[PDB]
Amino acid sequence: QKPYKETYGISHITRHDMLQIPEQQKNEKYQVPEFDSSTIKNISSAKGLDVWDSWPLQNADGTVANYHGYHIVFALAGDPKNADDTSIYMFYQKVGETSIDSWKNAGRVFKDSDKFDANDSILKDQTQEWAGSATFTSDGKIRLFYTDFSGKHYGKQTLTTAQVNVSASDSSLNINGVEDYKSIFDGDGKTYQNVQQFIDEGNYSSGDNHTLRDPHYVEDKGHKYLVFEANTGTEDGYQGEESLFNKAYYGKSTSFFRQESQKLLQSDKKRTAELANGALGMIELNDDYTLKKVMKPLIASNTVTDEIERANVFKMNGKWYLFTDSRGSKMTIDGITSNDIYMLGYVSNSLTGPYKPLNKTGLVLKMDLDPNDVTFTYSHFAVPQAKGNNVVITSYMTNRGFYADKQSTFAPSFLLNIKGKKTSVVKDSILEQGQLTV
Ligand SMILES: [Ca+2]
Repeated sequence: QKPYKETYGISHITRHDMLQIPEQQKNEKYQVPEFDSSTIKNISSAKGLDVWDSWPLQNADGTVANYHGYHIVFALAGDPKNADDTSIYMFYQKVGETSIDSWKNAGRVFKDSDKFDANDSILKDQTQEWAGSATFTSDGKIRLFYTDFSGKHYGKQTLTTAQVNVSASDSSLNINGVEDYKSIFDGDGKTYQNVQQFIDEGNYSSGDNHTLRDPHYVEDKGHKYLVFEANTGTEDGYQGEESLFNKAYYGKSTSFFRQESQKLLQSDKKRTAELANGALGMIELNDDYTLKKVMKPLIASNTVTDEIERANVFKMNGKWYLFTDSRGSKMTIDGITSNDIYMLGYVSNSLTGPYKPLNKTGLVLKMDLDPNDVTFTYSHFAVPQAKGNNVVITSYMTNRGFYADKQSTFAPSFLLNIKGKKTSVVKDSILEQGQLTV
């Protein structure tokens, strides 16, 4: 098995960069704040739902949109005891308020019938609704993007869109229904793994982790795009035993490649590394939001992990920043443990690449999963702001231990300072639960 070097023209999360993280993450500038349990309330208008991954309605540039005098937050919600109830709800608050009680609930985006009424064959097998993005179009529409999950068909994941038709009521917002409800993309095998490859390899029993979800909408130069979590296909850098010999996945030096590769090949994470081919992918959309072009991934994570979630990208102060959430338990880097959860981050002069790691390693946030902690935040997401050097970091917060009258809720947002290729958690920047702008 001969060593080689092949980048496929895309950026890579290398083992050398990741191996720096266990020592770097000890610094407070990279650590998600800790929120005392006494400061936290349920989203009252959720009426007892557990509210998880959320994303705001954004203008094309990523900033928060103003719809009819309201901010809009879509969120996955349901109950921890029944995953197939997991569904997208549309919350909203009138611009200018930050209190958590100001968040109103317009209910589920979709009726159970909507997937059946839609001229779409993949929507028929949907069993859960997973995360995505939403944009306030020039026509004044609410254009939603999310993940079609099919528990029936081997966990297929499909990038899906729909326009959410909404009325205003002087008092409130109300969902009238959806249209242009359709599938967009589900992998092509050669650039992005698809469920067929997953099935052909032995579905779940292979240990592989097939992802294709969390589309994030972004425009640039009158082009519409979706950046999303995925896995590499056969013609980028695909998974397999051979992938551990591509030097591009290691970085640094050929000296380092030999040292790391041999140790990896004897590590008990060897197999996990061979199957690890996570990717932040990209496709161009036509003006009707249908597939126009499958573009090469913005970055891949071969041998490092199979799962880089919640792709996020936006232009800010002249540079493009790219973020993804990732679990330490699913990584194969020595020093990175199951107690650690991350937001990684990269920067580029153009939306389409090439991307270099922020803070020299890609580390932006590390959230600790110790037990003696009562609360935990998850699914961190950077929300760009109109002016300034700070982005708002939203997340959802859960509590250690069960309470019949406490659910997953909006975490207190905080600020992340972004300057050039360096980021820093702003100390004393705690906002209200779910606050989007500062
Ligand atoms: Ca894989």
